[PDB]
Amino acid sequence: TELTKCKVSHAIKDIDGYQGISLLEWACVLFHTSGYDTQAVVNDNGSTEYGLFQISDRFWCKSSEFPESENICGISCDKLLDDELDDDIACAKKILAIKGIDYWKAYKPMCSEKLEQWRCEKP
Amino acid sequence: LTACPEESPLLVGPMLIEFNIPVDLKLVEQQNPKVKLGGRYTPMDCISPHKVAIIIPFRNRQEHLKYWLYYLHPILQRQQLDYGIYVINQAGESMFNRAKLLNVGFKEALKDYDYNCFVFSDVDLIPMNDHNTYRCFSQPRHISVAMDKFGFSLPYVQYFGGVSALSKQQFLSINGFPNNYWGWGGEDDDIYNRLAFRGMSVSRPNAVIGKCRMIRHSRDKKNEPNPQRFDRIAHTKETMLSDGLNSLTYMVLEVQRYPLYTKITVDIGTPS
Ligand SMILES: CC(=O)N[C@H]1[C@@H](OP(=O)(O)OP(=O)(O)OC[C@H]2O[C@@H](n3ccc(=O)[nH]c3=O)[C@H](O)[C@@H]2O)O[C@H](CO)[C@H](O)[C@@H]1O
Ligand SMILES: [Ca+2]
Ligand SMILES: [Mn+2]
Repeated sequence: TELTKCKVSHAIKDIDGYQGISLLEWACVLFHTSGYDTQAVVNDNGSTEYGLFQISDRFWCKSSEFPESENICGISCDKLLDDELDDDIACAKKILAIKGIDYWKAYKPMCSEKLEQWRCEKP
Repeated sequence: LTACPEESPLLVGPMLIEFNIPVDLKLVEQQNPKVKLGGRYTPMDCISPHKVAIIIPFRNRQEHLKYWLYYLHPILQRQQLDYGIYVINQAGESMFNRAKLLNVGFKEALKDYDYNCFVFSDVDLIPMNDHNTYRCFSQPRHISVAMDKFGFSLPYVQYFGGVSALSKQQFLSINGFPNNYWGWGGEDDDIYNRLAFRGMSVSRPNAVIGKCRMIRHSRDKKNEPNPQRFDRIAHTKETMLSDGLNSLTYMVLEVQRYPLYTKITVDIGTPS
């Protein structure tokens, strides 16, 4: 499902400020990462990224194409392709705690300035 | 005869854009008798100061083109532009390269006429209001600002994708567009970064005037998200100097002049 900036901002409050990343930064990162599509599936190079956060099956979630994966998040990648974001967020938090915001390649180039436009004013 | 008015007295404002009823290019040509072979049109009524070459990156989008042609020729004539249509078709089945095809368009269009303005447009975007002029302005112009695909709102202030217009000088000033972006995404952000580095800002009509519809479609194989796009976008400042019009190389395989447009098929290489 393709969500709106505000739908996303409202669903990821538990991640707000986590590891120093604000909601405006995430709204910005998620747009470039998945276009806010909860069902986005992108292959990288022998690996696949899933959902809103584009969590990869290389180390984070277990896929069927790569069952031996470390599955650090302890979750089936298919669980990252639905509209229930609590497990996507929990896995993202592990990525942030372990690897850091740099996992998301769009952060630096696309989300270093002009952050105010990413704010959601809808209550 | 004299210069065309600053604003065309032919504009109708908003328009209904639909992709239901099938298109008959023969019908379209019939309804646009003034357009000459190759898709060229010059106002008879007055003299237009906007000599516009419209460049469309293309590969296997014939159905989309019909709609594009069906809606744009009437709009463009109403806008009183001295224009030409160019479909730059990528030969082969390697990764699609939108920006590179746009550079080719610029080079090739200049062989036909003394163009001073270039509109780069995706084959599937149709403007919903003829006040959104397809010509160039004092600053790089972003035309598709409110796309129905993004819910009629610009996705971010730095977004330059879809339809844009740069005068010959603006384009020259940034060494044109990048040739190294293979596959989907990022090339528009790279172009945005070049304009800014050269001290330009982006001009846009407001979001009501700038409403556009994008024909609905699935992603194309051979144009999957480019994994290196974000890293490439971070270095534009250094790469724009060496990757652009000044390093463009390609081979022309065929030039087709149709009554409604010129289709140039090119071999642009592969991911280097
Ligand atoms: C309106 C909009 O959102 N536009 C941008 C968006 O388009 P899109 O995500 O819509 O991607 P797209 O598939 O329409 O690609 C852009 C354009 O390339 C042409 N094409 C592409 C593939 C193919 O097999 N054949 C073909 O002709 C065609 O003119 C098409 O409209 O993202 C692209 C990312 O790289 C470009 O920045 C587009 O300007
Ligand atoms: Ca989920
Ligand atoms: Mn499109």
